[PDB]
Amino acid sequence: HHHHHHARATGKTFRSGNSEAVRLPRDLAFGADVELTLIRSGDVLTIYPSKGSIADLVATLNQMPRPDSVEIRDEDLFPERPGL
Amino acid sequence: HHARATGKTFRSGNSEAVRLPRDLAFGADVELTLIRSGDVLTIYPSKGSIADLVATLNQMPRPDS
Amino acid sequence: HHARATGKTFRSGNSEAVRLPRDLAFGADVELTLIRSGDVLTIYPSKGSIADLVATLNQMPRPD
Amino acid sequence: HHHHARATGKTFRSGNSEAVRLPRDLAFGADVELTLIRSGDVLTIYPSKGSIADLVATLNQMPRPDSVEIRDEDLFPERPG
Amino acid sequence: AYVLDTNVAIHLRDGDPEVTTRVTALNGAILLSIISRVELEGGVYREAAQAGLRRSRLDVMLKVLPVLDFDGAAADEYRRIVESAGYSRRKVVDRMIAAQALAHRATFVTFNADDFRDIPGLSLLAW
Amino acid sequence: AYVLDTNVAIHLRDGDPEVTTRVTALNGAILLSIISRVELEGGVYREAAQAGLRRSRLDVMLKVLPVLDFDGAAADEYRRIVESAGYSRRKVVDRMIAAQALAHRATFVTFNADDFRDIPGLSLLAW
Amino acid sequence: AYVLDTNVAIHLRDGDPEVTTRVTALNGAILLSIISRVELEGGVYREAAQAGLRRSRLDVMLKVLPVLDFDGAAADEYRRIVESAGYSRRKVVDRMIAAQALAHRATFVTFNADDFRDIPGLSLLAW
Amino acid sequence: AYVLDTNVAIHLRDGDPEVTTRVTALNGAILLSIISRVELEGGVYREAAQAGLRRSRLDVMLKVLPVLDFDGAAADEYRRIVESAGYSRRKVVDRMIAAQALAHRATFVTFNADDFRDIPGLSLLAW
DNA sequence: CTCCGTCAATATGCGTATATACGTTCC
DNA sequence: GGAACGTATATACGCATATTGACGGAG
Repeated sequence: HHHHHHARATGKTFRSGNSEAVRLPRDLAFGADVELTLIRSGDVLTIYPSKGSIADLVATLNQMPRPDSVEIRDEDLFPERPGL
Repeated sequence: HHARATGKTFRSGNSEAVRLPRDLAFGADVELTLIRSGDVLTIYPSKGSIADLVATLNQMPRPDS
Repeated sequence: HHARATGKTFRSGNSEAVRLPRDLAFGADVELTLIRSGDVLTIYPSKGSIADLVATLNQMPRPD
Repeated sequence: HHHHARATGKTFRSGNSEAVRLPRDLAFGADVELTLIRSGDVLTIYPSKGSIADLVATLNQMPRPDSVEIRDEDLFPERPG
Repeated sequence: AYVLDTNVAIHLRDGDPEVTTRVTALNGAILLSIISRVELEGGVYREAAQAGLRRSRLDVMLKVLPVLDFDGAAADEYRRIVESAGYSRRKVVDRMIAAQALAHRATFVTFNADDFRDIPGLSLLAW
Repeated sequence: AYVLDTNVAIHLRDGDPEVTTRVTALNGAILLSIISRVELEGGVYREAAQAGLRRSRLDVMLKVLPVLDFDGAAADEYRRIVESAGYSRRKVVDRMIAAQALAHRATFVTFNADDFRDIPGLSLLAW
Repeated sequence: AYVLDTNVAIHLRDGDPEVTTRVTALNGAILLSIISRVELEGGVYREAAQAGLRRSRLDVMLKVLPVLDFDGAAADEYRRIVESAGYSRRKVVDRMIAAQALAHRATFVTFNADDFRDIPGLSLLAW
Repeated sequence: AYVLDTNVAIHLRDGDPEVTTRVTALNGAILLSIISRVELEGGVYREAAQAGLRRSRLDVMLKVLPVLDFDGAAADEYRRIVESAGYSRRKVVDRMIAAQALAHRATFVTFNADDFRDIPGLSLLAW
């Protein structure tokens, strides 16, 4: 996907049905059926593919610090109740 | 205009397009710049170029330090 | 069928009603029991009385 | 009002949504924000409660820390220029 | 709305006269945690003998007592309990059950109220 | 779809490398039992010097891995388990978890497969 | 509308009776500055004990009090502050919060109002 | 995109050729954090001389560069920095800015990269 | 006679599908 | 012619969210 890492376009929005929309030329487009995350802060709208895969999770995990050890799971969680 | 959303690309006849929810939308008569780096798309209302910004800063004195 | 939602009361023709979003909706032909205790409404498909449960239990044998 | 009340009914359609009708002795009143939570068989509905009520709910029901933090000051650094 | 402890429910399926009268006196919905149902479900097969009679008694209890599922909302309540009161391995199960009562704004009915007085916001009814 | 055992999920949260290498290799959905969420949430705060780091490592997981609510199907499956294997107070938590893998017809991923060999019909992946 | 000084919000988070009792008398909207939220998030983890509380207490506050984003209007208000009272490095945080109070036409609630007497047009409530 | 550290922004406002020549050669979006704008706004009045010159030059910069407002998503990232790296009074401000780069998946551009190597997932450009 | 529970209809906001065709510019 | 592709109007469905009018029983 995409010959170049960077690509730029200008233009205005257009209405599609009842929402607003931006067209993406080919060298700006994500794929087909690609789930997006959008965030708007002041002047800037950022749009990028959502990461929901285990590859993504694991990659997010591995870039964080590790706790010093791994937890010994507690067992025997259930108490005796008087009566069956 | 400080909100997040999820969405999906769709086909709007021969060109791709992305919907912008109400709280994320820009006007209808504002010109935007759209820059893709990698697979991150960055949109904002169009202003001067960076080169013209430096050109303007250059016609004024620089602070003494 | 495990979700939360927020909503407002509204008027539907001389009686108050509350919408049930699709994830929280019941059937269309489902009899519901509604019990208010303070401001906490509890709604569930109708089940049958507490006495009939106690009645039914004492008419069965207990174990031990 | 009475503290307890009970009714039976089925659901109806009120637009494009499901709804349930509250009789007089179950209704919350007009323009009251609600929290709805469903967990299998049971839908519980109750008023959202977000004034303060914060101070009550649960803040004073919850343990408090030993001491109150001393706010750290001087966060903005000297930057050259 | 009321949520019965597992122990209170065990007395109700045992037709215990002391509990059964106090249950019928209660005005309000009478709810049952699915954690409690799992405990009840195991007690049916604790002994070889009169299972099926224990099963017959539990079935009529399920036909009358609506069951709260254990879902994300209740697991949020559980996390909030561990944050205020600290983690307690022995009280995990009972804290799951109370978490549901919290999630549905229901008074928790128990023979053992002292074990729950560290759960902020829990309405208790000690028997 | 896979359901991760709680120990597998604790190891993922705590960054054990053997678990993280193998998890990525799995196709299709990876899910957690909500019983596992409860166990995972209590561990967060057990050791105060690591709370923050575990709070955020677990939070990252729950943003990606769907958590299965514990419903009547899982409860029916739990009853099916005890009926076949016998009641065991010790094994309730693990059988509840397994009961959800069953209810969703998911494969159950665990190192401790010998603990789940008495559960009839479970699809197991022994690590 | 009311915007709380960060110290008020720290004392609210940490259960100070002098501030919890005084806040309940406040009519109208009680608001937090996003900046105040940052200071509160940082505090949650400074003592590792107490971290689980504080985390829990701050969360409950953030479920109820709207947090105000710091935007172009707030920055214009800070510019106006600094033009009228001069620059001051150690007052930048407090002046960002007041700027948002100014921008939203809210009364600033503080028990250090002498720190804020140099901000023009700021409606103050001095505890 | 690129978020400029305040120091880079300061050199840009001041037209430091080694910085203006590098900024022109980036081919992605160049973004200024509203925090940096608050620092620059106070810097207009740091000294008495050349305040109007610093005012003027900051104006033509803010007329061209889009500004990231500091909002809930950024505070969310800030909290996660604190959770993974530990609290630090000294690094709060730089971390709010870096938090905005995380939120918009922007590369952070700095003379001080070593100071930001404890922020997970931050991508850096060291000048 | 009026409450007020049960029928109803119907509208709008808005995200989300989908279509058709009138363009250029470059084989 | 005709791909390819940027541009411009449609007509729709889902679903929360409004609001309003009529029939009929029980206080």
